[PDB]
Amino acid sequence: SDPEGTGGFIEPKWLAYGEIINGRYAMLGAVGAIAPEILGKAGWFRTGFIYNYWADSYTLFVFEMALMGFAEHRRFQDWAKPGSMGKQYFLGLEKGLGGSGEPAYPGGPFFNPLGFGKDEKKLKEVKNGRLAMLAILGYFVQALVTGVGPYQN
Amino acid sequence: LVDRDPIKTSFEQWAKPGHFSRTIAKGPDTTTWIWNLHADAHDFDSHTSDLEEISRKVFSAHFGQLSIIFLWLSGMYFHGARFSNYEAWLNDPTHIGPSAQVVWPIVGQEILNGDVGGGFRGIQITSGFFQIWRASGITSELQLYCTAIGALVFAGLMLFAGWFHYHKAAPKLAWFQDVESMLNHHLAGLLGLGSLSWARHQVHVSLPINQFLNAGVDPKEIPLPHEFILNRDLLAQLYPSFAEGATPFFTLNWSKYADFLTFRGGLDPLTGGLWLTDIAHHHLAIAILFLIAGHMYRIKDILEAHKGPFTGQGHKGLYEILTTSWHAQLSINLAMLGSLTIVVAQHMYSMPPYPYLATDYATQLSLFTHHMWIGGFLIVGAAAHAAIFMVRDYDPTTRYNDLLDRVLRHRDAIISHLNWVCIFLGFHSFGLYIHNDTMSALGRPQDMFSDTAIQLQPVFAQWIQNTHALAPGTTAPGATASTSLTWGGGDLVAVGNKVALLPIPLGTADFLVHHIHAFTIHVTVLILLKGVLFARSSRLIPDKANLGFRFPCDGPGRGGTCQVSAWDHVFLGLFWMYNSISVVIFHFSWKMQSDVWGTINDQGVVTHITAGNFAQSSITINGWLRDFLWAQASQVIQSYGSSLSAYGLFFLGAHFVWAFSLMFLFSGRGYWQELIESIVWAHNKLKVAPATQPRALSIVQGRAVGVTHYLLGGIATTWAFFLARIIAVG
Amino acid sequence: DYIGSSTNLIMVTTTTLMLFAGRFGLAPSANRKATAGLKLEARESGLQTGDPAGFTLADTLACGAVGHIMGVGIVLGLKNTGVL
Ligand code: CLA
Ligand code: CLA
Ligand code: CLA
Ligand code: CLA
Ligand SMILES: CC(=CC=C/C(C)=C/C=C/C=C(C)\C=C\C=C(C)\C=C\C1=C(C)CCCC1(C)C)/C=C/C1=C(C)CCCC1(C)C
Ligand SMILES: CCCCCCCCCCCCO[C@H]1O[C@H](CO)[C@@H](O[C@H]2O[C@H](CO)[C@@H](O)[C@H](O)[C@H]2O)[C@H](O)[C@H]1O
Ligand SMILES: CC1=C(C/C=C(\C)CCC[C@H](C)CCC[C@@H](C)CCCC(C)C)C(=O)c2ccccc2C1=O
Repeated sequence: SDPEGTGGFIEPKWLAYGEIINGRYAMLGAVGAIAPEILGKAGWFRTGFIYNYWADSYTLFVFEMALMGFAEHRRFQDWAKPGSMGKQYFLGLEKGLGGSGEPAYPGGPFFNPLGFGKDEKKLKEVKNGRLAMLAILGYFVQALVTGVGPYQN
Repeated sequence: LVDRDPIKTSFEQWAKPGHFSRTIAKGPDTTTWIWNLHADAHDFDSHTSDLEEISRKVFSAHFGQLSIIFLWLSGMYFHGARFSNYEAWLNDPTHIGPSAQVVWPIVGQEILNGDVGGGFRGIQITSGFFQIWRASGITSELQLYCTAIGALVFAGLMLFAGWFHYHKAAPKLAWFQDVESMLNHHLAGLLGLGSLSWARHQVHVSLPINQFLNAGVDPKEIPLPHEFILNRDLLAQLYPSFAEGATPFFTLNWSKYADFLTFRGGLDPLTGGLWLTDIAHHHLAIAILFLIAGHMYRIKDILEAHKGPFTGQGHKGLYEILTTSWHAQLSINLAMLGSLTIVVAQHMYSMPPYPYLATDYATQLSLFTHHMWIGGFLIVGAAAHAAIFMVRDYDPTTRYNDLLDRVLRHRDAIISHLNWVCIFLGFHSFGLYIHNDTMSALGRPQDMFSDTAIQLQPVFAQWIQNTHALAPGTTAPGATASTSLTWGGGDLVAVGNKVALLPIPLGTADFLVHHIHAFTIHVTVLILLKGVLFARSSRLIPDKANLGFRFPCDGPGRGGTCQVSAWDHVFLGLFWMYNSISVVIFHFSWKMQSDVWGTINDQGVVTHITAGNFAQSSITINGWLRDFLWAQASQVIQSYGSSLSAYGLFFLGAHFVWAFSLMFLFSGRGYWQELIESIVWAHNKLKVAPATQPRALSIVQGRAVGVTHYLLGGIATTWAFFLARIIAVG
Repeated sequence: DYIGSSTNLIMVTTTTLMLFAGRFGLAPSANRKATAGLKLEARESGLQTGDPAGFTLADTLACGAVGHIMGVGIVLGLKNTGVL
């Protein structure tokens, strides 16, 4: 049958909740700060420059975001379910070996039960604060007064 | 109807004779329903007896205009781009004479393609792109080629919002049937946030990229594609980076400035398109209002308020049904939209807003008559659709005893006056001219009505013109010249190719055209006014809302009982307006060339396209074909074998099509029936006719094929007559 | 900063001039026309005390109270007060 797309008060928000969640680690620059020593800038004006850069260049940029976008909509179809994903191998009874299950988090299950001593002393907050990390570099791209500078100071 | 539903087909209705009123297109065959179907295709007395949808259609079938105006423009930006002449014309204005269109040399074609400027074969333009396009804080042919697809983007998308309505399961009532906010939004931030937004991209970028164009260069020896960011350093030539100010307010010091704006009025010597140093300020000073203004509000309240004695008790309650009409809230609009277009038509020619207009003569009068036919073609409409209200829209009569029920109360009255108004005019408004003939052909000028014989004496001056070009000495601050250079007092020096605007003097031969307008504007409106007013009931027919606002004519009795109705008052009301506008046009160019347009040289001894022939000689209404129609038009009837030629070569057709309208206008109906059978007979003998009962024209369709023709005839005639006497000398 | 810092506080001289003169002028509304200088409701001198307009429209002058002379024809005389 024809593919689906249900609008209803607020899908736009579940996938819009999600869009920013992905962009909250695609925030990148300060989430993984080792990521850019100077990589936030794609490649100053002076700026910095005492290109933008040495580089990691190239082409084959569309093919990626398309081809691995050709996966985003698969963990979105495959696990509609009827399971058989582990096609195993025709012969060979020796394949008990599992790996996990369906994973979200420390894996197959949680695992290695046994825990607490020290580490010691929902979950839209695990969202809310990282747009308060996203939109922040947003103005920090253009983060300048330039002619003048910090009035504050 | 099935097919069959409700609920329980997706299977669409392709096949099974008919739809549209219920002993419908009947099984039994006919032709009339094939002009039916197209006509009244949009309507609402059928589709459903229930509002609901209709607004859910019109907010969609709307959409496909914007998208269209959007597929259009693109082929104009593209066109105004790679079919170039714009690049070539801009380094080289005063000189060129623009093109965008070109043939392909099939058959006779090519004559139509005649050297236009930056070195190429093509057909000219009287549609002032190449001049909005002055803007391009950038320049480049392939660039317009982005603004172009940027156009096709808005479209497909601003055309899939139309899928994303009606066809998608739609909104409903409340959504529009709560009106509460609508203008709040619209005027605030778009009316505002455009004009506003337009400010930001009207000094940022444009001002500078013609501040140092009004001199020389060749583009890209100027205005890069990015250059205009943070680099507030070239913005340095055209005022400070605020230096020491912080967000206006006052603890500011000017020992020598006052931001961009520094208000102008007049005309650039080198590009008299009015100054741009202003053009930001005015749009800024707009938006604010809109920005503040679109913040009313939520609605009755304000109208449910001020009443009086004779005034409007129903003022209070002036329509619940103004959230429940359309045909009403469209008719109102058209009067404004329409009447607010031809107010353009003036502020344009007496105050150009684009670089290179006036000098460009033909590329802003075309305008002033195109914009001019809309501030007219949209007004008779603005009546039609009120007649469409007055007849039907609401369910019952829930609307009662108010402003209207009032106006109607008198009705053989509001239109009782207005009538005499017209015959007072007409006698004082046309036979006035006829005097001259009858007495200048009798010939005794002592007693004509000349700008000189009947007592007026070498001055017009003392009225209000002369207190307009002189007003920068009131509460007025100032700024050299006026507001519109065409005003009485001071100044001259306007332009170094040809001319632009200067005083434009008056008296008589300006006095009385100005009056024919009155009588013309007035008897137009009489027929529409009385037409929409007497929409539904009368003492020739009271049983007279019983079908619709059309209906051919009630019937041979009562004496006549023919025209009546109001489709037809909006049929004989077009018939006039075609004059209303058609003679207003006739006015402007005979003025604007008889005086104004003309030309400088040494001692700037002015030499109008015509040494004021107007003088003593429009006053004669033959002079209007001595000096007009037979004088100019000599360029239309000489135009063969040329480049424009398509005008002279239209000017015969369409000067034919009009003289084909009368056939549709002037004739019976069972006539072309009585005829259509003689035909139908000869048909049957060979065995070649019956199926789909061939029929004559639907009494009022016949009128529909008058009028519409009489206009596309009688009009393009001049559209040709014109473009042929401003291209080439003038 | 700059003089614009003594102007950073001048955001107050308009915005607080505006918004502090705000509430009162819309407070006992549902009123429209009318007041005391017309139709029945009554007592005089004319007066005296009733806010927004009076105090803050006087404060535009007030902002020019102490920065006066210091910005003007720069410093003159030998202590205009006579005291140490
Ligand atoms: C690909 C799609 C598509 C399809 C299959 C349909 C199918 C349908 N639409 Mg529809 N519609 C569409 C896209 C589509 N629509 C879009 C994109 C819009 C908004 C732009 C609409 C807005 C719309 C409305 C308001 C209505 C429908 C209705 C309908 C139903 C009647 C259709 C009909 O016979 O009209 C025939 C008309 C056309 C095929 C042409 C459409 C006109 C526009 C969009 C383009 C033509 C303008 C063009 C420039 C012509 C003038 C210039 C000329 C000189 C060449 C039918 C189920 C009607 C309904 O629900 O039943 C009463 C209802 O009236 N549609
Ligand atoms: C904002 C407004 C606009 C809108 C949205 C409408 C909408 C409507 N009008 Mg309307 N109208 C308008 C402005 C508007 N009008 C104006 C300005 C006038 C004054 C002229 C009118 C005069 C008018 C009348 C008299 C009628 C309507 C009717 C209607 C309704 C029928 C529409 C229809 O079926 O298409 C009709 C369109 C056609 C059938 C296409 C034929 C167009 C021909 C004449 C071509 C025009 C000449 C052109 C140069 C030819 C193309 C080039 C060619 C040489 C190749 C509809 C609700 C009708 C109604 O009954 O109300 C329910 C009624 O007939 N209108
Ligand atoms: C719109 C046009 C109109 C007007 C205003 C005039 C005016 C004139 N024509 Mg004339 N004319 C016209 C159309 C007009 N004509 C036409 C169409 C033709 C050809 C058919 C002519 C052929 C023609 C000829 C051959 C002559 C004239 C002449 C004249 C002049 C003499 C008039 C006269 O003696 O009447 C007598 C005047 C009165 C009895 C005045 C009373 C009428 C007025 C006051 C009515 C006002 C209403 C009232 C004020 C309302 C207020 C209410 C009250 C309670 C206050 C006069 C200037 C003659 C001439 O030589 O002119 C130089 C010459 O005879 N005309
Ligand atoms: C069918 C009839 C017969 C014929 C052949 C004509 C012909 C004409 N009449 Mg006429 N007339 C007639 C009966 C006739 N009349 C009757 C019985 C009356 C009432 C008594 C009149 C009353 C009358 C009047 C008042 C007028 C005319 C005028 C005209 C002429 C217009 C000029 C012209 O067409 O140049 C011929 C050259 C061309 C047509 C070149 C055409 C090239 C262009 C249009 C492009 C090619 C065609 C293309 C398909 C168009 C593009 C459309 C596209 C969108 C599809 C034309 C010669 C008018 C005139 O000019 O002077 C009197 C005037 O208005 N007639
Ligand atoms: C004869 C003819 C034609 C004619 C024609 C004529 C003789 C005329 C016509 C005309 C047309 C027209 C005319 C149309 C149009 C148009 C247009 C496009 C317009 C536009 C405009 C506008 C925009 C608005 C207003 C103004 C104007 C008009 C400009 C033909 C014939 C034939 C034959 C043989 C057979 C076959 C077919 C044919 C081939 C066809
Ligand atoms: C057309 C019918 C005449 C009725 C109106 C005449 C009254 C005003 C006199 C002429 C009006 C035209 O105005 C025109 O005057 C002069 C023509 O001699 C020209 O004079 C111009 O040429 C010379 C070059 O430096 C100098 O004399 C002037 O400084 C300069 O303004 C101008 O281009 C224009 O200002
Ligand atoms: C001349 C005239 C007619 C006769 C006009 C007619 C019959 C015009 C209709 C002719 C049609 C348009 C011909 C259609 C035939 C073709 C479309 C079919 C072939 C398809 C093409 C490929 C050719 C009337 O019916 C009429 C009615 C009311 C008032 C005045 C008049 C009037 O003046």
